[PDB]
Amino acid sequence: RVGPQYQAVVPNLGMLVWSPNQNLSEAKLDEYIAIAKEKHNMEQALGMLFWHKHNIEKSLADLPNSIAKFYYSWKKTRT
Amino acid sequence: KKKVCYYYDGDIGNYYYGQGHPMKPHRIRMTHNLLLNYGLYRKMEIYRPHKATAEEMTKYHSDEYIKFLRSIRPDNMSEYSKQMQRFNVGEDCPVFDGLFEFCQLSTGGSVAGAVKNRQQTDMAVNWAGGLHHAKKSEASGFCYVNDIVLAILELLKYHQRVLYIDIDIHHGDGVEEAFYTTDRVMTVSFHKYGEYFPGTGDLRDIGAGKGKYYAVNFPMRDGIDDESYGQIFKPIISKVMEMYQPSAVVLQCGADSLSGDRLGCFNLTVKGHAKCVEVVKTFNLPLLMLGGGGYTIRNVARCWTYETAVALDCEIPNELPYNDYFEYFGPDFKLHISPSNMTNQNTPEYMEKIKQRLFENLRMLPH
Amino acid sequence: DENYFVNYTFKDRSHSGRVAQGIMKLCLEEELFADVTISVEGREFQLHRLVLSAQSCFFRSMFTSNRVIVLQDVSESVFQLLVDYIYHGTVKLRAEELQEIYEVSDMYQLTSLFEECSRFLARTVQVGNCLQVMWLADRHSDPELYTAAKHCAKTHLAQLQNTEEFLHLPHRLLTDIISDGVPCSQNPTEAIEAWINAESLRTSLKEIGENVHIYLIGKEHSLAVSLHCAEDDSISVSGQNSLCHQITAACKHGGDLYVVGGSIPRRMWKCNNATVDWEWCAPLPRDRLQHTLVSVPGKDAIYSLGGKTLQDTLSNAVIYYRVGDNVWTETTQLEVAVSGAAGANLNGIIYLLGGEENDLDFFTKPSRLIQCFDTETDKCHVKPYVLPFAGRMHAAVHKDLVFIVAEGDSLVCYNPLLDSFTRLCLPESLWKIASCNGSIYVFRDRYKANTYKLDPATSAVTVTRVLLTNLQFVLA
Amino acid sequence: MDENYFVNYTFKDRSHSGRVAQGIMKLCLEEELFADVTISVEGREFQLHRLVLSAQSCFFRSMFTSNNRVIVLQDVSESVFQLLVDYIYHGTVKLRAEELQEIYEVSDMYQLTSLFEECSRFLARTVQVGNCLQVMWLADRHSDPELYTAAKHCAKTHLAQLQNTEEFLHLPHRLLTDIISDGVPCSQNPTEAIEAWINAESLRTSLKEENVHIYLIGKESLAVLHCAEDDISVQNSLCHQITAACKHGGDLYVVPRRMWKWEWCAPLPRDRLQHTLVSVPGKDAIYSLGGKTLQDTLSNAVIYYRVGDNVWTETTQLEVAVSGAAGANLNGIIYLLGGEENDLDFFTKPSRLIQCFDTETDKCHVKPYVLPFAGRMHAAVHKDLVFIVAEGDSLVCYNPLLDSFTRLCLPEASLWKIASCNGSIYVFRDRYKANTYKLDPATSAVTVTLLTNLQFVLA
Ligand SMILES: Cn1nnc(-c2ccc3c(c2)[nH]c2nc(Cc4ccccc4)nc(N[C@H]4CC[C@H](N)CC4)c23)n1
Ligand SMILES: [Zn+2]
Repeated sequence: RVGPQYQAVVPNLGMLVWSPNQNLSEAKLDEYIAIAKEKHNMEQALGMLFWHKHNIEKSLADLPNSIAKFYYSWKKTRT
Repeated sequence: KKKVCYYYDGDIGNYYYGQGHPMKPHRIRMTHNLLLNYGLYRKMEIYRPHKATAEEMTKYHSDEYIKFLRSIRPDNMSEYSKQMQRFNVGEDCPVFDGLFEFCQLSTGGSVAGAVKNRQQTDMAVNWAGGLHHAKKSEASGFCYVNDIVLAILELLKYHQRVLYIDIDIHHGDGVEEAFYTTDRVMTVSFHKYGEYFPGTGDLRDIGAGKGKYYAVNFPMRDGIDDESYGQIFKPIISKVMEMYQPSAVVLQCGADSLSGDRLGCFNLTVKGHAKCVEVVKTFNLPLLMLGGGGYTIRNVARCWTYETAVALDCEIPNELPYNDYFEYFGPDFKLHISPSNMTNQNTPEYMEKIKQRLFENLRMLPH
Repeated sequence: DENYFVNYTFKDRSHSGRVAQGIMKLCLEEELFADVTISVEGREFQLHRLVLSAQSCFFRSMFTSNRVIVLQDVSESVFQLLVDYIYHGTVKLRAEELQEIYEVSDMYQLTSLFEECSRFLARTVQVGNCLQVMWLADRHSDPELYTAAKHCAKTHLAQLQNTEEFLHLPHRLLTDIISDGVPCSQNPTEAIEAWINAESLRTSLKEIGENVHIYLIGKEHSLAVSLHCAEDDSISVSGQNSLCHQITAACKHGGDLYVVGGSIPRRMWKCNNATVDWEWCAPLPRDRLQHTLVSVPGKDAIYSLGGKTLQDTLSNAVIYYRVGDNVWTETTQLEVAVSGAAGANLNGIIYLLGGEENDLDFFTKPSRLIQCFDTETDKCHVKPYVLPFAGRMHAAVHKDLVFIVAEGDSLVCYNPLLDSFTRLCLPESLWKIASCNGSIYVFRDRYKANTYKLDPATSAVTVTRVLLTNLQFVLA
Repeated sequence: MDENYFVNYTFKDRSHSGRVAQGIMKLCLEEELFADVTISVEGREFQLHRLVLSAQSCFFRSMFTSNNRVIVLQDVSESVFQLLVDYIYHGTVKLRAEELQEIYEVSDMYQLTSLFEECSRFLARTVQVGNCLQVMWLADRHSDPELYTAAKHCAKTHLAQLQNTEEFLHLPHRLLTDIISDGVPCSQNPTEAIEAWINAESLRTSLKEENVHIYLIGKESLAVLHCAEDDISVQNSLCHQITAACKHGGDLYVVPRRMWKWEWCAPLPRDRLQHTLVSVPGKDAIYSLGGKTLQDTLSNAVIYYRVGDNVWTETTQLEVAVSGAAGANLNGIIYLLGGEENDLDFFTKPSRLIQCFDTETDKCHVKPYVLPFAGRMHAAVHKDLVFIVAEGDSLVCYNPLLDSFTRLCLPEASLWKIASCNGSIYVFRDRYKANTYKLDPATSAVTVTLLTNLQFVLA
């Protein structure tokens, strides 16, 4: 169909959850993530590190500080 | 060397389409989960999409349709009885809780990726979107809001020429119909034709009016292998780029083309599928990657993760990482998949004739 | 044929017919040029050497080897009808004298009447005379009749064990009967033990095992009940599996039930009747509905034919699915597109009947055409003749023929080889039919008597007796 | 019916006719048995069979019943009788122009209607002006309306040279009246031929009396022939594009829905290109078949065109859609040859198929036989058969009654353009650069007899 109304009429406000850190080393970041997981998820640790302006030491110091997953868990268990 | 911006909402896989519906949104989360366990998430910029407003979303769709989508609820369905029979909602597009919220979440990432047109990034990967069937008058297929059209329109604000490459098995008639008349957007779709779901894309149809020799459609038959797919895709995309010179390319990577798909008749591997991304990344142009048709979640997650990895220009081992969804993965537990031996009806003469016809059509494009 | 205007060869297509019409109108209407007198049981007949030699190779040898030829084995009536068949080409076979005409045609090397009589014997084989017809086929070395009789023996040995002829049977025939089939439900061990009153039979006895042969998909939470025709003219129930989906097309291949349906119907499910765990098959690669599914055990395939598209356009597409390879592959397209046409498999040939043919004025008229597709050569063609009724109908292959039941109480018995029908009236709504064991079962569309058991002989229908309000599919 | 296949039914053997025919063919000529009769013809002895001889011929049956020894005929040649016996037994005989009148007379005397009509058609297709009167007398003596009409047509169109031929002078008035009944053209001077006679008033009264029969559309546009004298003579221009054209009794109709004759006619009810057009006079209508739709898709529609009433009427659709085929008209049956057929569901391929359309019963069918060469072809109906030519310089002849083709060589000299005139066949070449040729089908000899382009030729 030609769709004269259907045809398009031709003429960021985004929350940065995580960003890469050039200064931080990949091995250091992996070790920090593993330590956080052992002591206190990977996404949560990455967000905590990002909130600290990419400070591994500060993040480690502050580390101890119908409806919407639940349905998919039952399917995974049944598998 | 390329700034990759990844868009994904945490609570986007909680929009189940009801029992028995092939469209599983949670597959997107699955992909994200793998991106967390493979380790590529650190290298990519992760953003949180914002719910697009109805006024911003209705830039393409009619106001009445947007109001209908907003007002539709599973409980308030008896009153909305004559509205569902004219908007193709209820049978092909099931009504589930938070439909408008899911539409906003899908549209937000696609719009934000296109917005960041600002020359602030190089690649924008949003697996939440990719809906290419929502027509202006009413919804179609499994889509409700055509976020691809909105993203293309947003890109049209700054960029002059926009190329939309679709590799999903379905034709994506919505995108072609949206930009059928206008010559600002050139859409090239490699789809399956012949008593299939779209039934619209064909070699004999091109954009009407000023869109002549723009809407390039490539009919295919079932069981096309990866080697022929690449040997067809590369020359036609090279000719299109040489003759059209798009400012930006909106690459949509549907997951139906993979082998073993529930609603797909093609026979392709992960490399055969995501070699088009490798080919298009060599043109050194701003690029947008979107999701789309995917119904084999195990294969969809692997394909999307491999596509994101090749967008990052990195390499990952075939051994899948021990993710939360590692349970229902295949007994090999490997990333790549071996194509199943299926007869290929795409004879070389047929593909050669179609390629020659499309080259002749592109030769008539003004330059 | 170098030049039509100078010299060329002329071929008359009707010549073969012209000679054919010149014999019956002469050698029978007004007996002339009669050179031979043949007497059978003191009955003289005036026959010509040329026609008999041309038709039969047995009389030609006698002629070339003579006042009157005298025969003893052939009676007067059988000889008269055989002579009428030889001179005219048409004869009315009767079951009362079928054995005599069969053996005479076998002796006289008349292959055309020998093959037809062999198929007649294989069509009307019953448990009462299965052993006798098996022995007759063994004497005359008839493969098809012998294997049909062996099938009947292996499927009814349970009652044949006390038929007074099983005991007085040669060891070779017993070994051949026990070679295959003979499900354990018939208790072959007792029959083998009683046969002696003994090593080859014991070491060669394969038990196939009884399997469900009737499936009823109904109740619209749709239910898929199973039936097992056992005892004598009785039906039992041995399964109430429910897929809890919307099945829109199904086909029975072997002892497994394959169904297609659900929301956005493209998937496929399989039930082996031994468990409630459905197996997943390759999804249908086409978006079609009202497409017929036919199971071909000879190629071990499932053919989906016809069906409408999402654009309200008929599709003449044929796709076969391999049971082993689990792959769908396209094949030769149909001559004319149909939707809802009844599909029946017969010795590897698929017959599509009726449906909804595309009318000239963009409509779907009720079709009556018969189109046959040959699986071996992958070719299809439309039969010149048409069915008496047009519309939706259910077709079931029994023996060597097809029973078709349409709207109303009409029941034809179309035979593909003879290109002829046979009208039959059901007792006084679209009925459905199935072929279980060696009889025909008829189920009404809606019941609130429901099952009628009938056989083609004597056109006798008897009421026979889980309950399903709706019966949308029946598979045999 | 009322016959249960499991109880009682009648079996019909469709191979009985073939069986008996093969038995007669094999057990009589290859090995002679049960002859029981001898036939003497000019000393030659034949061991025939009374049953076979009297089967398809009542002449022998009429005399065999009405009174066994040797029988001698009166006027039958040995070779003629041998070939007659072969035709009676084998069913396939090789007809030759040498013994053509004798076999025709014998088959007329004998009871062989198929051979009689075959010889009648043979005489009709081989009639010449020199021996036209002999064929006319032969047809008049026997019962053969078709040969009589063919001889009348041959004599009427060549009555100019029949004024003094030593046969027209001695021709009886009974045949002369029938010959002059037809519309002999005034260009042949019928008055002088009638006045020649033997050297009355009713014969002079029954003297009802040339028109252009060849039209060439070329130059991309000019539409220009009259075959006169012995073995052509000549400029209307329309300057209009033409996708199809036809000739209906000297009316050059040219076709998109515009119609011209330069007289406007009723518009086409459908827009098609490269559609075959024929002028079947049996139903007095012009038929359009095949073609390509405006949407670059092959068409499958057929529409009538009555000359008396310009009402284009639809009819039954063709089984197979073709475009650019060759259309031939023969006794009310339309033959579509070759063309462009659908391939790969998206393109067109050369096709060599025969589409037979019965206008009287409004039916369509496809013949199993295929043309020797596919592609674009041009066909012309000379005399109860169709000559087809195309690029390659290899002419073919197809007789619809028989299941056979005949190849013929052509000068190498561009797609050819064949015609069909009353005199002989004319073949043209698209590239002028060759020129007009005339070929005799019997001798296969072509002799030579301005538009740069020749896109359409109509005869
Ligand atoms: C991107 N994408 N992925 N999957 C699909 C998709 C979406 C929908 C369908 C589909 C595939 N296959 C289908 N087959 C049938 C069966 C059928 C065939 C021929 C004639 C009649 C029925 N009906 C379908 N829907 C109807 C549409 C009209 C409405 N009134 C009721 C539901 C669909 N799109
Ligand atoms: Zn899709």
